[PDB]
Amino acid sequence: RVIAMPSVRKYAREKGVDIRLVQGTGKNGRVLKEDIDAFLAG
Amino acid sequence: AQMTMVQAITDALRIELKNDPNVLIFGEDVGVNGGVFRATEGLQAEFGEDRVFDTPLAESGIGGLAIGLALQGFRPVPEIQFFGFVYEVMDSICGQMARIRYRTGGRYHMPITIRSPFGGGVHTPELHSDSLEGLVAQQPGLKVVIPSTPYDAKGLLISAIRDNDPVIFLEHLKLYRSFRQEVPEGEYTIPIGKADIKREGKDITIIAYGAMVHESLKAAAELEKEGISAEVVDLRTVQPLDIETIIGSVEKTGRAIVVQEAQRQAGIAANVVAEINERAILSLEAPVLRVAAPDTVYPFAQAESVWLPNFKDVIETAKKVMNF
Amino acid sequence: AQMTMVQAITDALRIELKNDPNVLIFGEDVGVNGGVFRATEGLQAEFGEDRVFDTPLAESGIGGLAIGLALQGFRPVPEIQFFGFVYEVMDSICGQMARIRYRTGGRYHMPITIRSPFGGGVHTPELHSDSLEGLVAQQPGLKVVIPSTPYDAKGLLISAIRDNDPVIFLEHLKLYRSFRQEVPEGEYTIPIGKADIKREGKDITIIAYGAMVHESLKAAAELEKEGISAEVVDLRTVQPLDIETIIGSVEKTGRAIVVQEAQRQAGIAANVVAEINERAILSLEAPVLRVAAPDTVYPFAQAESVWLPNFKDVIETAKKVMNF
Amino acid sequence: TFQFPFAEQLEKVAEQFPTFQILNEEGEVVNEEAMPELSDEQLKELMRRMVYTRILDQRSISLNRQGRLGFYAPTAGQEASQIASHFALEKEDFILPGYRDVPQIIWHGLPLYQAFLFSRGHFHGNQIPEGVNVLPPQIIIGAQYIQAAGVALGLKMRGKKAVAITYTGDGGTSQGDFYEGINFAGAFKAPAIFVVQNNRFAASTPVEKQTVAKTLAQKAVAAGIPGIQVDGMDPLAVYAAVKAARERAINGEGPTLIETLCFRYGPHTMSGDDPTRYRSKELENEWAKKDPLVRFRKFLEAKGLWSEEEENNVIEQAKEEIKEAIKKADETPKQKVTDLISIMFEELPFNLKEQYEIYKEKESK
Amino acid sequence: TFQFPFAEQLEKVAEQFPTFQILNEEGEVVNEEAMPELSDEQLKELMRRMVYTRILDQRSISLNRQGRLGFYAPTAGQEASQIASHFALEKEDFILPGYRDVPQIIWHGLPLYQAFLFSRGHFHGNQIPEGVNVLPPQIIIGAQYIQAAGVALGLKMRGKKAVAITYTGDGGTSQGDFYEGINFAGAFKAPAIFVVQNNRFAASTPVEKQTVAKTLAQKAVAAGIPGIQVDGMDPLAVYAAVKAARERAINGEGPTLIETLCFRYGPHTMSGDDPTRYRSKELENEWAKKDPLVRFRKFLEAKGLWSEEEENNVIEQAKEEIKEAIKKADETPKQKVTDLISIMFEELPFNLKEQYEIYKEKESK
Ligand SMILES: Cc1ncc(Cc2csc(CCOP(=O)(O)OP(=O)(O)O)c2C)c(N)n1
Ligand SMILES: Cc1ncc(Cc2csc(CCOP(=O)(O)OP(=O)(O)O)c2C)c(N)n1
Ligand SMILES: [K+]
Ligand SMILES: [K+]
Ligand SMILES: [Mg+2]
Ligand SMILES: [Mg+2]
Ligand SMILES: [Mg+2]
Repeated sequence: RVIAMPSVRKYAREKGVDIRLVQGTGKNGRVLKEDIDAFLAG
Repeated sequence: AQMTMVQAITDALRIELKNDPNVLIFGEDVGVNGGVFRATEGLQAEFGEDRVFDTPLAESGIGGLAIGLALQGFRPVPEIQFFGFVYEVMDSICGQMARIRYRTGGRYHMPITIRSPFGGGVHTPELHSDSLEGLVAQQPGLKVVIPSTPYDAKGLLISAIRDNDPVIFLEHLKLYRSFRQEVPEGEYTIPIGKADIKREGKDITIIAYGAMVHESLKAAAELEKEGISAEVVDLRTVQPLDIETIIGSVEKTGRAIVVQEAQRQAGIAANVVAEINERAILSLEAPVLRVAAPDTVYPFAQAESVWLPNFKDVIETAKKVMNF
Repeated sequence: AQMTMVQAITDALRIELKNDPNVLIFGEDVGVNGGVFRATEGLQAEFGEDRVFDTPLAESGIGGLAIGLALQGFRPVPEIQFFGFVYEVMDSICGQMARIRYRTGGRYHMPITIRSPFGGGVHTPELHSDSLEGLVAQQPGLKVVIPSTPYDAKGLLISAIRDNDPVIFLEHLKLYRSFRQEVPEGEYTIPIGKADIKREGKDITIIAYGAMVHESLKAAAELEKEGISAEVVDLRTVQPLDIETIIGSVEKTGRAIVVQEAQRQAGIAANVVAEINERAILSLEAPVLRVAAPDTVYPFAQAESVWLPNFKDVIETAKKVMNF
Repeated sequence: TFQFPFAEQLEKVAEQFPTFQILNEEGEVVNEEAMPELSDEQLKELMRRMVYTRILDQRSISLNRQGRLGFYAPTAGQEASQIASHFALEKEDFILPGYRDVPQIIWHGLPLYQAFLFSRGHFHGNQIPEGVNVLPPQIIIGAQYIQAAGVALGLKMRGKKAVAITYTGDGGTSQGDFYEGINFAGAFKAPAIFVVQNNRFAASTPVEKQTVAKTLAQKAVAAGIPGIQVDGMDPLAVYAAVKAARERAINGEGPTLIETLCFRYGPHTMSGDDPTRYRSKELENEWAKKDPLVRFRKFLEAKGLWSEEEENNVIEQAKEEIKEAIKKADETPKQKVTDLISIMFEELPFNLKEQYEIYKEKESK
Repeated sequence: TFQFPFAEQLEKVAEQFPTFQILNEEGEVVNEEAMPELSDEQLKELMRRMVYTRILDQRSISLNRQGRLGFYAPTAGQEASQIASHFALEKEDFILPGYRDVPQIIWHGLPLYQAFLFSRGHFHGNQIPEGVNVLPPQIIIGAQYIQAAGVALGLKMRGKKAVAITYTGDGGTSQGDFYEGINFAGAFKAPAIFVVQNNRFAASTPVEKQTVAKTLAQKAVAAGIPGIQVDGMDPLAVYAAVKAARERAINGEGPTLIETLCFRYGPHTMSGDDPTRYRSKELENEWAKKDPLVRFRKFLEAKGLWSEEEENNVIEQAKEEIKEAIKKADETPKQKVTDLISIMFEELPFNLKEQYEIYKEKESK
């Protein structure tokens, strides 16, 4: 499935992004408030 | 057969007395009278004063008597009248029996099962309803069991009695005769340290024990009327916790709350939360919130209704996690 | 002046005995002998036998004596020779004095301060070094203080004696004379429920109490060589916790661990972890892990060094959180 | 093989604790030289309080049955033991009662309505008026004993000419705290009066099952303090024994243990189903003559100091006062969580400050 | 004003507990009536064991100062109290010792190296051989008393002609568990022998601060069981008293409390305690003439049953055995965390199964 700390998950939700379609650049594919930002981005 | 929780307990005790002649039952007013809540009624008549007997009014002596008997090959099943009186026998329990096997490197052991009622909602006098399970949950060498149904009680108690180490069996006052359930006749066992799912759910995980399991079921039933599917997990043993079952439920739902009748600074809820965070943090959609009582001494009888946590508090907390 | 922790303890007591005529010191061998660790040395000689005296050997009787004396306007400061003997006086502590103000609706109160040493590292016999702070921390109506330095010990003890409610003051055996520290002469207090920063850090929050503070500071100094900036927080009161200070540090670092000398199923680390996971779950970048002792009975003397958590365990766990 | 004289030992210690009696079942003085100096009015008020307390028990049992009271431990039969002992105390004396010793604290200054609030479970019920020297009824059997040794010591150190009196039952003598309490008071030579109310039962458990000691008063021997066994169904014997223990105490000679031999006519408690837990039908019938009110009534009537009209007036005074107290109790405002929070500490710790705010929001909406 | 005979009560009771003595300070028989039946070979053996124990103490103290032993509570001076009491027991009897009663359990079957391991702090020291009926020394004063009552009840229930015997000091008599222990055994008429070793001190605290009771043996009155005060420096007296109590207990007559009047020459423990802070020199020299070894040596010599040749042989045999025991303890493998985990439960719970793997990993290196 997917993996991200809760702060992240809640950033993605607040922002109407479905974190599940974002590519994390973290250990094991963990998505970071950094990937969501580069998504909100293009 | 349809049995109440106290009936299933009495049946379980009768099964052990019959099965194992080493099993002894003793404490304040448990013999001829059959106990304060009739949990031992008829047992002395069937097995004799040599197997089921009354003792002098002293919890510490009752604890030492159990330890001494265990050293002589017996399987002691003493009773502390109300868990609030545990303060009188904390040494025998925590400083002694919980440590015997360790203390003697296996040379001696304590196949002891301590039965004791607790829990509120019945307007009992002072120090009768207090939840002090969180104390004994902190002592290595003990297993603490808290059933919520007649079926769990019978099976768990039988397991507790057969278990060759000290087991504290906590019986909630409000659950003794609150309802009936189909309980198989004859002996059967339920593993200690194993939780079960009282209600399958997919949106939120509700962890609870004791009388809070029913409250969690009521809340879940109400949440469902709004499309909120709650999974209610009954711990059934609070030490050791069933990590595999807890984490499994939390990982599936992504949201979780822990509900206990004990004060926030007490109980075992903090331990559950800490374990969930440690093992399933990156599966959490929100923080694991706790439903617990105010950090005051257990309330004077009249104030139970407003002080004790209930299904409405579980609903409110559950929705707070859903909307986080 | 440069004082050891025991010297600070004595100074604090001396100051209270002088400034407040209602202060009384009592317990087993605290008078002419001046206590097993000399914490009460010279006090009887200076203030008299009526204020500093020995008692028969009965912890429960000692607790009941403090309760009764408090009802007569005295400010009792009893001692339990080793906190492992707390099992003999649990009712007086948790079922009584902690509940008196509540039980009497404010009519009576318990300005009692119970001193008691604990902690390992000095090869004591059984039930001498056990960490049982987790039991009393679960009892509403009590405050539990555990200093790690002479300066803290004196200030917190003075505050403890002044506080009009029960305070349990735990004194770590290993820290009594481990090192000297500058301690101000005369009366000065340190707020109860207030933690402090032992080492200001930026990468991870190390939270500890008692002897684990030195192990944390020692560990932080080594983590620096590895480019890890660790902030050490000394809780200095484990009940209640200083939420403001704990959370502020975690909001800055985003990573934390909790270190205790007590068994994993005991102590107060779980409660600390549960509070962080709830209040600052949006500032966490890694799970809050715990450094604690194995879940066995306190180790036989010779097994202390391999069983007791130390600075290397804090190193290993801190790095585990950083590399998460 | 050599034989120690243990049977002799047991017999010799028994001879040291004979039953102290002043009035027999017929109200006749059987011990004239132990007779306490009480005036006619004092004698009249003692009887007034015993009759009052008897009515208090009837009404308490009834109200509890009507759900208008909560936890209640019947007292009928122990009037001499409970009331005549308290009648020997002074305002400055401090009482540490058990759960069944409510009548004592009421006569010592605790308003009746507050005693009813204790039964129901309301914090206000335990808010003893200032200046009244009592603790709320202790449920932890034995705890009042070690606390008593502490209170008595406090009085001693203050230089007060007062005593700490405490009560427990036959069953409670088996507790460690019972022993520790009387041993501490002895070691500190403290002004404490330890009273043991022996009715032969500790709920369902007969006294022979508590200990093999033939008397409970002899337990004072282990503490090195004097012990007295008295006819607990005799107001004069009880009063004289407590008076004698008070004088000894206020003179700095230490504590005393008093075993009162009595019998209760009611159930153990009103907590179900105790009120019908048994009960023995014939064992009670011969204790109907031993009733403290019966012998003390005859004793006063033969002295032309009592009459059935005077007794009826007391009963009417009790009933009226009992209704206004139960009524005053109903009017007391319900408990809020914030109330319970506010009484935990002088200064609330961080956790309670938060929760206080949480529960204040819930109590305002 | 009427007065109760409190003084007469206290005197008459204490009078029922006169010091029991067989051999005086000079080795002279003062009570041939109570002389225990002991063959010349048994008399020798008892002396050998008392001499052996003296050397053990001397050797243990030395070793502790060398850092070879850990926790040690000196025994010198209590040889009669500890050894002669044990000399009256049988293999089947169960001993529940305190921290200072290591000699009793040694002679009952605990190998000397395991006794030293207990001192150091190794779990194996407590791994008592099967069939040896003892528990490791109890650190919680009083705990052994309530456990002893249970053990005695167990023996009684299985119909075994054996007794449970336990030991505590003067200080321990103030504990609640001490009183609950003797009371429970009395209530259940259990075969238990309760020994109170009154060496006058509870650490720094003189026995007068513990209680005002004239004797400690009289504390049995509280439990309704027989009590005996004996000269704790007299081997024959201690033996005789315990043998009688054993005979009485196996015959199903219940428990007995025995107070031995003894004295220890060493410090309370071997860590910090300094005797010169609470006791006099003109008090230590007195009990030196009362030394159990002295009077018994003269007694045996007058019979031509003892000599300095035999005594020196026992002394050297003791040293050689201490030598091998300390060596065997040093050779005991060190404890691993996995060892302590494995001995926690029969079948480990989840939390321990995990931790077991963690430390099993760490121990591999
Ligand atoms: C430490 C503790 N353990 C058990 C109990 C439970 C109990 C409440 S009442 C009672 C019987 C007491 O009989 P006693 O003869 O002592 O007193 P009396 O009622 O006047 O006949 C018990 C065992 C309590 N309250 N505390
Ligand atoms: C429940 C508890 N509280 C305090 C202590 C601490 C202690 C260990 S030894 C001792 C003095 C006891 O002297 P006693 O005369 O009883 O025995 P003896 O040493 O042979 O002279 C104390 C106070 C322990 N171990 N347990
Ligand atoms: K068990
Ligand atoms: K305080
Ligand atoms: Mg106790
Ligand atoms: Mg009774
Ligand atoms: Mg001693």
